[PDB]
Amino acid sequence: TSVYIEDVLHEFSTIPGVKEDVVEIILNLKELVVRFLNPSLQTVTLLLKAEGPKEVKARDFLPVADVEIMNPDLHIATLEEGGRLNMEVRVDRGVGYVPAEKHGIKDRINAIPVDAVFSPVRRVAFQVEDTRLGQRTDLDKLTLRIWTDGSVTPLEALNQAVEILREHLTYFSNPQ
Amino acid sequence: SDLNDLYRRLINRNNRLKKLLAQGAPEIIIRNEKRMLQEAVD
Amino acid sequence: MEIKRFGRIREVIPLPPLTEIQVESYRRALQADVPPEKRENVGIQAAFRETFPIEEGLVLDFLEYRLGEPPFPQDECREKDLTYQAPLYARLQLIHKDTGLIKEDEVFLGHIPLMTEDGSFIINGADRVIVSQIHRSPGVYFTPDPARPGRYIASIIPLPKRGPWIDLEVEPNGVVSMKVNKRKFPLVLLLRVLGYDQETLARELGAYGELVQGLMDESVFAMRPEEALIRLFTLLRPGDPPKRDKAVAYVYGLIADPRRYDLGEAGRYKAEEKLGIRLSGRTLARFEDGEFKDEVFLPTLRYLFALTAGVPGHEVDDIDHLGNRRIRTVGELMTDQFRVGLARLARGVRERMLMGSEDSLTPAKLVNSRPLEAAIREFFSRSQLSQFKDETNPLSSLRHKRRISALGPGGLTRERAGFDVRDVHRTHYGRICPVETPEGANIGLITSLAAYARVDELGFIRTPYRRVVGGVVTDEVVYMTATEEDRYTIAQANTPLEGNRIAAERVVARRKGEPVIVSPEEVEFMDVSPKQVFSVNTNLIPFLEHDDANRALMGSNMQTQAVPLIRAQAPVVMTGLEERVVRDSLAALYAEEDGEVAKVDGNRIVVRYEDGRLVEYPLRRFYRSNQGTALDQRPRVVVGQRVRKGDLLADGPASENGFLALGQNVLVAIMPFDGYNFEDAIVISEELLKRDFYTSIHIERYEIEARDTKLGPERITRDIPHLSEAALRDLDEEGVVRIGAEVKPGDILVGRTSFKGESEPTPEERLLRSIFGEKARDVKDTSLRVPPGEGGIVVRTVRLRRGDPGVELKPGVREVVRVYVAQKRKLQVGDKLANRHGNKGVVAKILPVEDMPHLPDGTPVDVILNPLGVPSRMNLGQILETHLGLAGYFLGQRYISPIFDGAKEPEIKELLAQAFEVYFGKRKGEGFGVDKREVEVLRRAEKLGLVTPGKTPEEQLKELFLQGKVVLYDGRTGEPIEGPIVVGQMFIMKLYHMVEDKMHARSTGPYSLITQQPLGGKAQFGGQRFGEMEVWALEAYGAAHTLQEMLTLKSDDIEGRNAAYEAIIKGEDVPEPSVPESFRVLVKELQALALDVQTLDEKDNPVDIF
Amino acid sequence: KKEVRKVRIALASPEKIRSWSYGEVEKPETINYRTLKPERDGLFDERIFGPIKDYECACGKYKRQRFEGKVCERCGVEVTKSIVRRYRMGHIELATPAAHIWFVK
DNA sequence: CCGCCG
RNA sequence: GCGGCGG
Repeated sequence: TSVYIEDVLHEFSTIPGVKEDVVEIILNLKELVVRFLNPSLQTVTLLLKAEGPKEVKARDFLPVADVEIMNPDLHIATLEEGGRLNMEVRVDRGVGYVPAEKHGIKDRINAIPVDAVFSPVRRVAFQVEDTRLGQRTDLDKLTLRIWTDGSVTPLEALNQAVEILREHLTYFSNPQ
Repeated sequence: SDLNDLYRRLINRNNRLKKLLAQGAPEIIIRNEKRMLQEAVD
Repeated sequence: MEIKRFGRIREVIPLPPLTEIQVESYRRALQADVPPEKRENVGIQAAFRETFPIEEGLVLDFLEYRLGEPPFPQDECREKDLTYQAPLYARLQLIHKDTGLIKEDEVFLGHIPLMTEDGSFIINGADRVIVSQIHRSPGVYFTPDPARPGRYIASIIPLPKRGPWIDLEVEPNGVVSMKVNKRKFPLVLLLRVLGYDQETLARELGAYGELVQGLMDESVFAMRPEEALIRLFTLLRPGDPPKRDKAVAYVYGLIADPRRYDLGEAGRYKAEEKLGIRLSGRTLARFEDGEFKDEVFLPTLRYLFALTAGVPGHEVDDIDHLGNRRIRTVGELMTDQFRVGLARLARGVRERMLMGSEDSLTPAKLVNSRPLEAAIREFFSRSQLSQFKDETNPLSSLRHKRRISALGPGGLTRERAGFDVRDVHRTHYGRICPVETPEGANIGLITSLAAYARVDELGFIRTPYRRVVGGVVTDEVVYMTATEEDRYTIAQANTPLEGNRIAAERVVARRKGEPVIVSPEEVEFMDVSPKQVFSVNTNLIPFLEHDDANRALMGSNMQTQAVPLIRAQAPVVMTGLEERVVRDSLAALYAEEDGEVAKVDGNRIVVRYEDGRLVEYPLRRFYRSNQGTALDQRPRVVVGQRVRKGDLLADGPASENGFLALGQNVLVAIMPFDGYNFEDAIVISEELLKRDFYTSIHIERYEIEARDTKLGPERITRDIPHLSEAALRDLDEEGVVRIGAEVKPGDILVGRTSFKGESEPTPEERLLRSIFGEKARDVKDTSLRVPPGEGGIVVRTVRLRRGDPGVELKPGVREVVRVYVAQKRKLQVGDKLANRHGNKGVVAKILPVEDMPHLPDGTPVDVILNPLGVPSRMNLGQILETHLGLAGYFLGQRYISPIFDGAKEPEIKELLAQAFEVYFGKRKGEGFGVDKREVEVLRRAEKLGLVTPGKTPEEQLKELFLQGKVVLYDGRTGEPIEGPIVVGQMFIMKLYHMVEDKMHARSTGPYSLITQQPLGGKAQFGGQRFGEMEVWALEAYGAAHTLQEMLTLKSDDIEGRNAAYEAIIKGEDVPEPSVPESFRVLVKELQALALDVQTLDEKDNPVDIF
Repeated sequence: KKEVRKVRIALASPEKIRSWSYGEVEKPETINYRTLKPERDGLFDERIFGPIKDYECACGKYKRQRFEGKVCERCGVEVTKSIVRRYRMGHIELATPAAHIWFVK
């Protein structure tokens, strides 16, 4: 949801000894898929800082005991020499899509808000095939295949969705 | 608004004429002023 | 990703240096890179020698012109509003009739602008372009008579403009007419004046034309020779001295009027060939020996008698034939004004030759830089020809760097006469793109030049053709002059060839703009490539061959308004020039020689060539384009890499991987939605915004100046008379605003302070200041605030204090402050995008991936183009690109299809077939078959005639995919959409049309002081005009008050608008407008003058407006 | 006498000229620098045209809206705002007659 | 025609 | 004032 580099004031800047631009970077961070474990983890702030000749990968974030990064080899940046890169990336648990202009997170007066990509699924598809059991041939065999980044599991999702559905069904209770 | 400058002109000459009438009235002067005068009004 | 290209017409020679037109022009213009020794003496040097030997006896001669030390460097010129000019002097030496030749070895007389490596100039801080020009090539031609369908008239056109414009008409009822400046005189008269006697004349001239009887017409004036010279003077319309004032005759001799264009080719070309044959001197120029020689006048009439008579050749001149129109390269345009300056200078130096004391005059006395600077200066900064470089994106710049205009000096062509010129003429073939012209008024008048089209020695746009003797085609090419193209029979390049030999008996060719089927033995020349027929800009549309020319234009022009998207993607399907555009345009940075990479900073790339050298290439980080677009160079090379000569080191503003990219390739379904894609609406998937697919960075350059009033210098400090500290935060630096700060509408960008209500302190504001705090700073708050609309993030700041390093600070101007503000442009509802074929449209609704059209396999589409916009407009090309684009998705491969030679319908189905094994092949293995949904749409497909009844769903779907259509489930209902729908990867772009420029919403604000109007200009906006067109609109409606309201309550009735405002504040009913201040003001305006304008009652009586 | 139905253009009787007139401008005195206030019998004098201020008079005897149509006892100043100010006209008495260029050229 | 930028 | 550009 938000990031902050030490010598950068605006998102449209450039950091010495670093190929990628601030925007090429924050772009790559939204591709970062982290995974919390308990509600007590609403807003985590990962910290990372490496120098010199190296390739920053999402694995270089200093571990946070309760949350895990299933996105390890994601390329974050490349550093020539004297490439001083230190940054703090704010991460949250949310739902749906949210424009960096909608939330406007301000941990530090010089940090830049990023766009929210909460949906933990990339693609869903359902198929209806011919019958397996029964006394009639006109029947449905629904099998749906789901795809997740890693945060939660195909099943986890399915269930939550199933719940949300049910949850709404009940709203047909009190008339007026 | 510019019109005043012209308004001042007319006022001036019209006035200068009132005086140029009471002081003494040398013909050539009376007309040379009426002239300017007529031109101002325009 | 594999890159396959389907071209079968062997492209024989690589495209030329696209900016060559401008580049070389200036080179040959100011031959300033090589010693005074090298031959090329046109332009500068030529214009120099033209007017340098000054013979007032006074003798000042030219030696060498040298120049070269650029005051400052490129960017500095931009950062400081400096015009990037080189310094130019030249050795001159003045001789005397007495003993003595003082040579003042240097007089710097001017500062001429320079030419960037890209081809642009930097006049005052900004980059501009000198657009090329066209006109009737100063020569001689013969055009049919105006109304009289009978005979034709002769024209003799010489420029510059001051020189005469001669015509030769023949009206048998009494005269042979020669006109100069609108007056007619006996053609003979002048003839005699030259020596041509009735006898010799008529006999060699009147061999076959009785018309001659019209010349031997003088049995009275034709018997007096030199006296006719005097007789012709009488002819001049004004009373002057009979003798020597032959100046007017002197004028048509050898100097000023006729043209001093290069002896041999400039005019002489239109001589030798078109008429007569030899040119003594440069023009009908000769005042030598007292007697004159005009080897020109007689033949012009010699061809008149030929034309009107037999068939000496069919002399009828088609005006537009490029063989009679020249293009004015910058060099020529600039060199033009230069000699105009040379002349203006030589004007005063002759004056100072008589004012002369003695031998003591040389540099100073003879030379004054005044004329030449104002001259040149005027061109580059005042001429209606050099303008603001359209740099929406590189391509844009490049076109604007190469188009031709008709309007200009005015002598060439005007506005109200054009129906004839506007047409793409026969000759424009491979010389003027027939598609590059702009829509609306000014069409066909201003157009960009062709692919291979290159300007020759004297302007006629030459084009390349291939020689072919017998049934054999060469690899030898020749750039023909429009005229010379007609002599031969050229054939198309689509003509089948087995290698170096023609292929069919009946092969296409075009004689003289006429389509003719010719034989292998008759083909003398063949086209180089289809490309040459259009422009660069045009040459970018994928399947142009299937697109109506009319829409194709929209398509070409559109690309020029493309905007630099952060993530730049080259077209899934390209023409084959993308690489070059970026190349020849200078967006990307290439590697000079072979070698290895040293440093790959995000600011500079340092490489080590294998030749013992190591250079540092700084990357323009994030510069503000002329149009306000991001211009960064992102290195695409890693530390220590062996680079090939001419390899992309970094990508340009819109070029990635060395390819031109402007917008992105999105998956698109081509069908109708509720209505969100009604007329020309386009639907977009939230999913796009998510991966920052369409995002442009933008910059606005706000500026403020600390003026020097006689009331007290305006200071720029953190101090603001109105006491607020919360708004002073962002403005940390005393006076300036902090970089990285978030400026919103109404915030202070820069602070400034000037003196009170003009001259005197207010006697009413001296009592208010004294009550609460007499010691209140008498200075006022005049600060550069964030203009309503928006700002964003401050990213660069420029201040120019006292001790100016090398900047030209205007007078009165104490110091200047510039503030660059940026922001991110994410695609939103009001934004407008478009494809290379001409389908333009705005975003109607941003749909949640959730319920938008998805394919069997989870993959949703990105955009839905309404099908209905394809039939009326004729641009199949897009539907094609889409098909190929569909293979590209599942085949993961980009293709390159040439203009007329590109991919073909069979081959695409071939790759599509391959694509079915990827899309559906993984489907079979992954373990699942066909949906009951897929079956259902297949039923409606077979009953539709799309599939061949009787085959397996497998087979079926394949045949259905091949057509370019797949199945698609709603997404909202998950129910299929009865009937296959075509989908694919289509290359579409976002245009320089943010809605940022689209919503001035006004409530209340500023009024003009002299005239009562809600003009804007500050934190407040202007209210739209109502015009009478729009009043009538209201009138018809019978919208009385709605109209009354417009005229008074909303505008002029100061007091009225007041009552209204108040009323509305009270939730009351607006007051009744009594008299418009316009009514009352009229009464008075009419009282002020005689007329007693009196308003009346029912019964003719008084009434008071006042 | 309610609705304005007809408008008339007629020549101006000198008597009527003085009729619409309130005072006569007698001196080219626009505004003296020291005091933003107009000079005397100048172009911007307030008696000839009216009150330079909003609903108060020259010296301050009557300053509100309760006595709106009453003229002050010591100096003639009846007022509403600064706009009933821009509705009155003044005249200049010309020595020897001049003519309307409009009626002659 | 109406509109907007430099 | 002049160039450009949207419909």
